[PDB]
Amino acid sequence: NSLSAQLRRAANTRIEVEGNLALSIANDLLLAYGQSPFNSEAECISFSPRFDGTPDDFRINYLKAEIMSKYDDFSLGIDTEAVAWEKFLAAEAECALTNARLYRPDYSEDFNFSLGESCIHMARRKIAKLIGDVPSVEGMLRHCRFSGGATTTNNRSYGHPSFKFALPQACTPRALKYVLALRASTHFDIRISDISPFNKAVTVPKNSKTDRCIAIEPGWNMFFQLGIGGILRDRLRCWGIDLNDQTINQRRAHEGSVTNNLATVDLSAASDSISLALCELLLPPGWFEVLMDLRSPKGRLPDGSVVTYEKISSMGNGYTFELESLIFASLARSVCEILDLDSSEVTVYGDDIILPSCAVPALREVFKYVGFTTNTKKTFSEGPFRESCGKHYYSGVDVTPFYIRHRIVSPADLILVLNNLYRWATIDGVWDPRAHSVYLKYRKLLPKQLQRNTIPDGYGDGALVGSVLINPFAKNRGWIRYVPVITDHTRDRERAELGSYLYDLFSRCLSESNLFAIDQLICRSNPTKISRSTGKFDIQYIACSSR
Amino acid sequence: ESFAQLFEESLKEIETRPGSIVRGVVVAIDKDVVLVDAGLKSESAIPAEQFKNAQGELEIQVGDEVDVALDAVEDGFGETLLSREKAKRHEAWITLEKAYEDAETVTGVINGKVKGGFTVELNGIRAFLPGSLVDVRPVRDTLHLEGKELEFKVIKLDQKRNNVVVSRRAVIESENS
Amino acid sequence: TASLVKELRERTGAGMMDCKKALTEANGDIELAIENMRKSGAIKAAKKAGNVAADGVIKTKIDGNYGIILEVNCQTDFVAKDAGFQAFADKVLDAAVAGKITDVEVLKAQFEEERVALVAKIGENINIRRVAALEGDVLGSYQHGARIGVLVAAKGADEELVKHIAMHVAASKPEFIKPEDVSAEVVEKEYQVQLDIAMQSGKPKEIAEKMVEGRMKKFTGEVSLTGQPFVMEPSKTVGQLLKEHNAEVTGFIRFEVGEGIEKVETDFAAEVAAMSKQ
Amino acid sequence: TKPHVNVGTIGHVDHGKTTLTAAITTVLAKTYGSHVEYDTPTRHYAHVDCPGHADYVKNMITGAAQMDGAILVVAATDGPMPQTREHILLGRQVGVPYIIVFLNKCDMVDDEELLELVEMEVRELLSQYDFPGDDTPIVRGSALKALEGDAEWEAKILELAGFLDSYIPEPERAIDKPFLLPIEDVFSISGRGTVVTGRVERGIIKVGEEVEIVGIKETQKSTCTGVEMFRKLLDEGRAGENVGVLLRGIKREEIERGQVLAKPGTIKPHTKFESEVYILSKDEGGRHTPFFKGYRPQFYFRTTDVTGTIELPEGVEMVMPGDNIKMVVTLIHPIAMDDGLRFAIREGGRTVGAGVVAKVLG
Repeated sequence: NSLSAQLRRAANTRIEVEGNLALSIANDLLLAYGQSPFNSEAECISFSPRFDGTPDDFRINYLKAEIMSKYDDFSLGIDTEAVAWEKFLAAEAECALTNARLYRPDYSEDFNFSLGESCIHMARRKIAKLIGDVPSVEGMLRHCRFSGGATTTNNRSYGHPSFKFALPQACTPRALKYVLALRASTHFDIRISDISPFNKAVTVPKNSKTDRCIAIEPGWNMFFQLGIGGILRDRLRCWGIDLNDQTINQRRAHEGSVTNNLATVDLSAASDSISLALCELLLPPGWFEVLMDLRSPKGRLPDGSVVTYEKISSMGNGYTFELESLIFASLARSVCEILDLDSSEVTVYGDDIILPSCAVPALREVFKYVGFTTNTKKTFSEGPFRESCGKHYYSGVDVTPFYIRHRIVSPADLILVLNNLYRWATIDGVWDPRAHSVYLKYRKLLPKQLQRNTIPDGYGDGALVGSVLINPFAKNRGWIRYVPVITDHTRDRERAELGSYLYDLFSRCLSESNLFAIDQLICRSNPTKISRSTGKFDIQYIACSSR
Repeated sequence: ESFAQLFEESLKEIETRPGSIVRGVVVAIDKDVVLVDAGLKSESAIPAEQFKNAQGELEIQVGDEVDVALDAVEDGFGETLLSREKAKRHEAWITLEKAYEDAETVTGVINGKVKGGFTVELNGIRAFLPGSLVDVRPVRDTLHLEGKELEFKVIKLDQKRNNVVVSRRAVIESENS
Repeated sequence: TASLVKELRERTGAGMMDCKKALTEANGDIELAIENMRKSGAIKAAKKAGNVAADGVIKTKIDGNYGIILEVNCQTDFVAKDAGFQAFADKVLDAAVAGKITDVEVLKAQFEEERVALVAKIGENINIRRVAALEGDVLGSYQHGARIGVLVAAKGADEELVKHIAMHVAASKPEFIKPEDVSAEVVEKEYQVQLDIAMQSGKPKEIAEKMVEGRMKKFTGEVSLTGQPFVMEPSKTVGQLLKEHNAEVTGFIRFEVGEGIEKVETDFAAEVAAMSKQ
Repeated sequence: TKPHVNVGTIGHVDHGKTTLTAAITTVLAKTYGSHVEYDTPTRHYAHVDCPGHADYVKNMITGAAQMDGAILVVAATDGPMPQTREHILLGRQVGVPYIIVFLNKCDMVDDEELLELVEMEVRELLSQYDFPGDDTPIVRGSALKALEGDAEWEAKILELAGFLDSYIPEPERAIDKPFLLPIEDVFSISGRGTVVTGRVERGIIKVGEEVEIVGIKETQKSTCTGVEMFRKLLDEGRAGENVGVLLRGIKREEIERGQVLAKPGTIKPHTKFESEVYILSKDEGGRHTPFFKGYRPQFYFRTTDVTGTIELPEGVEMVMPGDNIKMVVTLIHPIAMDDGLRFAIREGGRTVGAGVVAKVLG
């Protein structure tokens, strides 16, 4: 009764002190490592490191350049999402230049046409060899699904596929013929709200200096796009590309850290960079037709302004990830093939690429020809530092930092930060005596019961990571050991009955095709339950194990 | 398995269904208005049909399939909206249609060697020119120029999937008449 | 005749055709046959000796304040449950206890003439793996399956206490009794290992030294019986339980079948296709 | 479209089990047009060899391979072995209903009467363990002689295959069993009413039938209004199909997940039962800490978890991971169950092991 209620109390106790607690933690941590503190909110984002010297210095300097970069509560500057819109408009104008360039070459500027076109043909032949002339309707269907967040019809709350089946969704005047076929394939009512070429473009937070431009597609469009993207992802395995597993690229980045034979390349504007023309070349008209059908040709901005897309698809599209992966893979494999290098050396996850360094100068010439810009302060073909898929390595050791992206208010946020610091500053559960004092100091900002409550690592951020055997709140019921954690408090919402039912029947329809592996055949998938979060916090007991 | 069948067949039926017109079902009729559901939350309403000729009880019926034309947001423009592909590439494939069937010399430029041959860019479209078909004398072509405009005659194009094999020696070897 | 062969086989348990040929070379004489088979049994075991024995049993028994634990291994799961194998293991065990034999080679060479007959009878290579002894005032012995067993001698407490302690030992695999009793070579091994992990993690001399020096403190307790959390009561450690019942532990020995053997893998389908490739 | 039968080889190591099954595959393929699977003209076979006792005990509990029949390979040159009794014993313990015997290396046998001795001895062995030793098929032959391409010897392999088809019956079809479907979700539709969704495990449900919803709460009955998938509305509920079932008279709030929709009187709710279970090891992803009498895990039956308490058999106290043990489980609330049903053992969503119900209790 009182035991869980004390934690329920302490979770909802608002912890607040003068100044920026994130900046205080950052500065004290920097101080512990003997580095210059941020003396302004500008120095947080403006700091740039140098690649050299002992890895222990570089780790903390890179950390310094990183940790406070994504903090959103900065009173610094008038900085807006408008910069992201400038980057968007610019990226589109440039994609138009590269579109008209790919379509009709003007033979004297730059770009090495000889290499470029040969790469185009080779990549086209390889691609055609992979996916085939026409996408299978069967595969598309079996991968066709409703999921994710807002559509041009439903908002973030109604983004659940149940509400997608309940409420009519929009469609592209091309892709309409699909949603009719579907309608003819079921005795259920398949409705469309309106038929519009436009998709709703907005900006999701990315960094303090800039946001990220995200596209919101119509419902049915997403429904089929996820199908073709699904079969694309299924097809990319033959090229040795697993999009469900991002750890391979990280391991290979670690390889490129030491040997320095393997170079990594990152692409920011890649999502907005991919040309229509580049796709009409690299892809067979069979795939290109369904791609053009399912995609949103036009778009709308909160400014009310409309834009016709030079790009095929940006972020927030079903197949865009799989598509850009496939394309980058084709071009890079072609590059490595021209240079008589192993084609299995190149691995691509989204826009994150790893291929042998000797292939870079030819690759960067190819990419600049096809409309992909090469960012030198992102990609590393030479220096001891390499990064791919969320991991950063320097000379063999992982320098990967952490970020405080939000003003801390509740103790849960402080626990998140403390746990990130734990994971960064520890090796197999042993504290670096430098950061340990900062940890211990800011751990006194937590209520006593929120201090002494500990959980293992990987169990979530609902408590402080440490030795759980010494945890006083650990209760042994049966022979299983349970421990309480902070949990976001939720109150249930009413769900669409026919929507959830339809979602269920459709999830069952195509599910015909999909000692330890066999006993997992007993378990099933969870039913539809809708909840909305509250600003408050709750406490929940979970089962745990030391190892 | 039959789901893919019904879906695909119905899809091909819709593609085969001509015009921007769509399928609908009459929900109800009135004197000045006939309501037909086309599958959207907003049902279409039409005034006209006939007045009295064949018009009456047997003429229109509830549950009968009716063709509803809505072009309002329908895009024949949305394609032509992007001016880069539409004007150039269509007329290009037209010229290529002229090329096949009693072949004509067309202007194209070699770029770089593919595997078995070279790529030639002819207007908007790209094509493949075999390596043995470069010229009469099979001298090493590594020393030959790339990026220069020459004339070739098309052998074969697939017309749906895009593959175009063009011969360089067609104008030269067959020159004499 | 056949009725004689069945008699010989029923008397011995040797293979059918082996008894046939033995009786053929013995001209009908039974005792001559069993003699020849007896002398052929040695090489009969020698040919099978090349096979590795993964499976087996752990037998344990105590005499007063003295006790003996032993591992004897065969190459299959079924032989270990056979009555003859069991009776043999029990025989050598009881002989070891009553004879107070701490030397493996001695009683291994002692039962050899019996073990070759048991091998010739069974058809699999079996041998005495190892044997050890333990002495203390109060010693319990716990047997979890035939696969693993433990012998624990301690002073004070009670039979139930050392029973539960033995179960904890079998479960937690303690290398040492008390964190003070830990070896120096072990400590140096883990020290240099974790130090190498620390230096491969890009850490300076002092930092790594202090971190690992802090780590040994916990490691010693982890590898020690005293520092380990008690299985029956995870809320407390073992030494706290000893202190509660006011007793200490002199020594313990834990045996498990297949330790160090590595059990060479085998694939059925691959073998089948391999024979189908001929 | 052909039935599937799971079989396996058992016997001494050097007696030629491997050579025998190899001969099976080769001859069967030569005649009619980690495990090995082959085909007869009628049914398909999956062959699994057990490296040990507890290996196939574990393999039986996990539900990976449930052996319908097994062939016993015994060399005539040797005859029965001291560990053969343990082989047959394991045969009874695992509960394989049919055993065929193949005598190998009969070519090297001196006299027929000796083969008769071996036969009678083996049949004695089977009779002692309750297998029909007198009525059990035995086939003489040589796998080595079979592989070399000798037709006269291959005929014996085909004899063993014929016995493999004839002596081992076809496993009962799902349709042949009474109707059962697990209930994953419940919906209340306007103008339709309550409908439960799931995949029918066995039997057929037709419109108008009276069905019994049995589970956690007290079992109740309602009639089927209809059956439908996404595409079409269906007349019948045929097993294996993923469907949903319209119910008449029943409220959405009266049905829970974990309950089943079954043919009335066929299935019953139960609490206490005894079962054979296996617990995963640490490297297998299970608990690294052993458990005891007061163990209170979750038991997953076909849909959802049910908390239950266990009691251990006499002679055992501690249960370590990586091993299999029989135990008596008593649930906190009743779940509809039949004997031979498989369940999972979970802690907070993580599977620490699995089990199969042996004997249902009150």
